[PDB]
Amino acid sequence: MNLKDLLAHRENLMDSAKRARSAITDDMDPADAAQAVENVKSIISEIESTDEAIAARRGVSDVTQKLKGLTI
Repeated sequence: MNLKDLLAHRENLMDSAKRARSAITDDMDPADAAQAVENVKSIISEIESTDEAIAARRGVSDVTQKLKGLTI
């Protein structure tokens, strides 16, 4: 995917991590609550990793454009 897609993707992950943690109300069963927390930690792990993809994409064109400008 391209940058615009990566940003939408990141925001979807953040959105779904939030619907997921909202669902963990303290009237839920301990077993389910523990599983649900496991699922949120996993989605957040993917958010972090997408953040890196975004940083890499932004950085690479920042860098290329600067290399170019330092040539000679």
